[PDB]
Amino acid sequence: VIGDFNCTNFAINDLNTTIPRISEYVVDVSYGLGTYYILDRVYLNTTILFTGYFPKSGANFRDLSLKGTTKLSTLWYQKPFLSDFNN
Amino acid sequence: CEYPHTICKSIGSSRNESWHFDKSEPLCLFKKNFTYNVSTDWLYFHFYQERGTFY
Amino acid sequence: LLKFDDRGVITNAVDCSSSFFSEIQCKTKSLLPNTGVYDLSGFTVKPVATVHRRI
Amino acid sequence: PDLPDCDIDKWLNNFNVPSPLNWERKIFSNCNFNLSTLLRLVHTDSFSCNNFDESKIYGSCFKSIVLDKFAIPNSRRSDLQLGSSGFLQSSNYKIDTTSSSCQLYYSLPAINVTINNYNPSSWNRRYGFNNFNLSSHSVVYSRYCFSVNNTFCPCAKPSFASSCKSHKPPSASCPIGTNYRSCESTTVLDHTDWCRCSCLPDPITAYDPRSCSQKKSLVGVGEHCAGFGVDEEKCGVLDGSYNVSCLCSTDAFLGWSYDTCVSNNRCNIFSNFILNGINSGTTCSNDLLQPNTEVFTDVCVDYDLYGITGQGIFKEVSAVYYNSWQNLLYDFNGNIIGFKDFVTNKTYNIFPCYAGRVSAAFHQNASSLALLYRNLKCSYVLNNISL
Ligand SMILES: CC(=O)N[C@H]1[C@H]([C@H](O)[C@H](O)COC(C)=O)O[C@@](O[C@H](CO)[C@@H](O)[C@@H]2O[C@@](O)(C(=O)O)C[C@H](O)[C@H]2NC(C)=O)(C(=O)O)C[C@@H]1O
Ligand SMILES: *[C@@H]1O[C@H](CO)[C@@H](O[C@@H]2O[C@H](CO)[C@@H](O)[C@H](O)[C@H]2NC(C)=O)[C@H](O)[C@H]1NC(C)=O
Ligand SMILES: *[C@@H]1O[C@H](CO)[C@@H](O[C@@H]2O[C@H](CO)[C@@H](O)[C@H](O)[C@H]2NC(C)=O)[C@H](O)[C@H]1NC(C)=O
Ligand SMILES: *[C@@H]1O[C@H](CO)[C@@H](O[C@@H]2O[C@H](CO)[C@@H](O)[C@H](O)[C@H]2NC(C)=O)[C@H](O)[C@H]1NC(C)=O
Ligand SMILES: *[C@@H]1O[C@H](CO)[C@@H](O)[C@H](O)[C@H]1NC(C)=O
Ligand SMILES: *[C@@H]1O[C@H](CO)[C@@H](O)[C@H](O)[C@H]1NC(C)=O
Ligand SMILES: *[C@@H]1O[C@H](CO)[C@@H](O)[C@H](O)[C@H]1NC(C)=O
Ligand SMILES: *[C@@H]1O[C@H](CO)[C@@H](O)[C@H](O)[C@H]1NC(C)=O
Ligand SMILES: *[C@@H]1O[C@H](CO)[C@@H](O)[C@H](O)[C@H]1NC(C)=O
Ligand SMILES: *[C@@H]1O[C@H](CO)[C@@H](O)[C@H](O)[C@H]1NC(C)=O
Ligand SMILES: *[C@@H]1O[C@H](CO)[C@@H](O)[C@H](O)[C@H]1NC(C)=O
Repeated sequence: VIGDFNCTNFAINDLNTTIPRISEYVVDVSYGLGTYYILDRVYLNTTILFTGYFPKSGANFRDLSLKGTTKLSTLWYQKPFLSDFNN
Repeated sequence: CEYPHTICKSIGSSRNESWHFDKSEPLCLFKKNFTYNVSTDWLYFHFYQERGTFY
Repeated sequence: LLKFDDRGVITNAVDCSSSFFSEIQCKTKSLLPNTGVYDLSGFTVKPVATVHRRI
Repeated sequence: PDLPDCDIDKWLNNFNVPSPLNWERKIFSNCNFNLSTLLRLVHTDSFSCNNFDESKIYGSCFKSIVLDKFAIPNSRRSDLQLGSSGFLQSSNYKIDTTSSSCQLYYSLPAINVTINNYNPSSWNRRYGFNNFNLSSHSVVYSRYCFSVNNTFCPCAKPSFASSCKSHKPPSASCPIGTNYRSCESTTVLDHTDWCRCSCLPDPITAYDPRSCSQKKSLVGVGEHCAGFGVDEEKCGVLDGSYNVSCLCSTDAFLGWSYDTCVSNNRCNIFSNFILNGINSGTTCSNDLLQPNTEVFTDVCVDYDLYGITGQGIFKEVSAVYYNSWQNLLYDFNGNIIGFKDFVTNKTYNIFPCYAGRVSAAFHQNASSLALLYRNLKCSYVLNNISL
C-alpha cells in the first residue's frame, strides 16, 4: 500500500507472520544516548539548555525487524509496523 | 513499486534490486556517498523536521 | 541540560521531564543542585480537552 | 558551511585521454564548482557557446552538468565548427544544436598521455575483433559507419560453399536467431564456377543496396559508431570445415584512419559543456563573493562565516583539541567568541573591537576642549584615529 506502481506479481501471499517485538531497554539519556550535537553551534565547558528534539526517557524501544525469504505478504504494510511519523 | 525490497552483497539474494521504475536519472536535493567505520559495534541515527527543513 | 567537557564531549544530560528530580536538576543548570525548597513551576496536571462551544 | 565540490578540474586534467570513437561520459549532480578557478587552472585557448553566453552563467543555476571529452586530431581541426559536414560529425560524434551548449578548447602537454582505443559496438567486437594495435599517441577517427540487424550473421550455409570450384565464398555456422546469406551462381563461362553473394564487392558501393544486410547509418547525439563496414565474402571459415563459429578477421573491417595530436609539444582535447534546465536546479557555479580572504589581526575585520554576522578583532590562538567536524566555540550565554577555518586548519579567537565613547570637558570661559579617552592607550588612539 506504500507504493504507487506495480513491479512484481508473483510469489505474493497474505500469511500472518508479523511480530511487533517490543524491547526491554528504556531510553537512557544520562550517558549521552539520544543527544545530538548542534548543527553548527559548538560549546566548550558549558552546561547550557537546548529546546531541541530528544527522545523521551522511560519509553521502551519498539523494534522493527523486517526481512524476506523468497516470499512477502502485504500484511506488514500499514498496521502495525508502519506508524504515523508525527514529528 | 507496490512491494519494495532490497538485496544483500553476501552470497546470494532471493530477488533482484528492483523496487522502483528508475529508467533515467531523477532530481535529488542531496546525492552523495559517505563511508563509515564498519568495524564499530553500534550506530545511532536522528531524523527530525522543523519548519520544513530535514535533518 | 547538556554538559560539555574541556574538549566539548557530552557526558551527562538531564531529561527535565522524566520526574521531578530532572526538573530540579536542570532548574539551576547543575547536575547536583544546592539544597533548599524548589517550587516546580510547570507541574503536570493532565487535564481534559474542551471544544465545540454550544449556544 | 561549504558543500563538497564536483571535482571537475580533476577529471578534465586526467592523463588518460580517450579516443574520439569512445568519449568519456560524466554527469555531475548536487555539488558545486568554480568557473574562474577552473578556467585559470586549465590551459584554455578559446571559449564559444551556442544560444548562450558566458556572462549569463553567473546567477543562473542548472539542473545538471554534462561534459564530453575526446582528442582533437591535427588535420581535423578546421572542421570542428558547428554545421560542418566533415568526417567527424558524420561518423564519430554529433554536436547538438537545438539545445544550449558551450564549446571549450583546452590543451594538454604531450607528456603523460595514455591513449585508449576501443570500438563501442556489439557486433563489431563480437565478430572477431582483437585489441587496437596502434602506435603511441595515435588519434583514430572513423570515416564510414555501418549498422547491421539483430538477426543477420556475416556468413552463409556450408552447402553452397563446396559448390564453387573457384572463388568460393567462406561460410560457418552462426548462432540461433540469425539469417544466412543469399549467395547464387552466375557462371558466364569466364571461370570454372563463378558465384557471387550480396553486398559485393563492398557495402559502401553496392549495385543493390536494398538487398544488402548492412547499410550506412548516420551518427546521432549520445550514440557512438555502429561499426565499420565488413565484406561477407572476405571473412569466414574457408571450405566450410566447421571448426569455429562465424568469426571474421579484424583486417576485413574498413572505413577508419588514424592521426596524431603532436602540435607544439601539446595535444588539444575538445570539451562540450551540455547544460540543461536554465535558471533552475541544484548543482551550478558559485563564483559570487564569499567571506574567504586573507584574514589578519590588528583590526576588527568583518566576519560572516558559518552564518554568523559580527564585528571583532581576530587573534591567533592554537587550538588542536577541536573535533573533526567542530568549527566554532561559544560562551556560557551563547554568543560567538571564535571560529576555525576549514581551508587552512587555522583557529582564531574573536575579540570585540573598540566602539566606546570619549569624555570632553568644557568650561564657559575656555575655548578648546579637554578630550579624554577612558581606558585606552595613546599609541592606539594615534594609530587608529588621527595624528
Ligand atoms: C518475522 C518472522 O516471523 N520472520 C520469520 C520468516 C518469515 O516468516 C518468512 O520468511 C517470510 O515468508 C513468508 C511470508 O512465509 O521465516 C523464517 O522461517 C522460514 C519459514 O518459511 C524458514 O523455513 C526459511 O524457509 C526457506 O524455505 C525460505 O527461504 O523461505 C529456507 C530458509 O533456509 C529458512 N530460513 C531459516 C532456516 O532461517 C526465516 O525466514 O528465517 C523465520 C523468521 O523468524
Ligand atoms: C497475527 O499473529 C499475531 C501473533 O499472535 C497476533 O497478535 C496477537 O493478537 C492477540 C489479540 O489481540 C494478542 O492477545 C496477542 O498478544 C498478540 N500477539 C503478539 C505476539 O503480538 C495478531 O492478532 C494476528 N493477526 C491476525 C489478523 O490474525
Ligand atoms: C570549566 O568550568 C569549571 C566551572 O567553572 C571551571 O572550574 C572552576 O575553575 C576555577 C579556576 O580554576 C576555580 O576557581 C573554580 O572554583 C572552579 N569551579 C568549580 C565548581 O570547581 C574549570 O576551570 C573550567 N575549565 C576550563 C578549562 O575552562
Ligand atoms: C573502527 O572501530 C573499531 C571498533 O569499534 C576500532 O577498533 C578499536 O580501536 C581501539 C583503539 O585502540 C581498541 O582499543 C579496540 O580494541 C578496537 N576494537 C576492535 C574491535 O578492533 C577502530 O579504531 C575504529 N577505527 C576508526 C578509524 O575509528
Ligand atoms: C500496472 O498498473 C498500470 C497502471 O495502474 C496498469 O495500466 C497495468 O495494467 C498494471 N499491470 C498489471 C500487470 O497489474
Ligand atoms: C537478476 O537479473 C539477472 C539478469 O536478468 C539474472 O541473471 C539474475 O539471475 C537475477 N537475479 C535474481 C536473484 O533474480
Ligand atoms: C561513490 O560516489 C562516487 C561519485 O563521485 C563514485 O565515483 C563511486 O563509485 C561511489 N562509490 C560507491 C561505493 O558507491
Ligand atoms: C569558490 O572559491 C571561493 C574562494 O574561497 C570559495 O569560498 C567558494 O566556496 C568556491 N566555490 C565553489 C568551490 O563552488
Ligand atoms: C608527468 O611528467 C613529468 C615529466 O615527464 C613527470 O616528472 C611526472 O612524474 C609525470 N606525472 C605523471 C602523473 O605521470
Ligand atoms: C585539517 O584537519 C583535518 C582533520 O584531521 C585533516 O583531515 C586535514 O588533512 C587537515 N588539513 C587540511 C588542509 O584540511
Ligand atoms: C570669566 O571671565 C570673566 C571676564 O571678566 C570674569 O569676569 C569671570 O570671573 C570669569 N569666570 C571664570 C569662572 O573664570
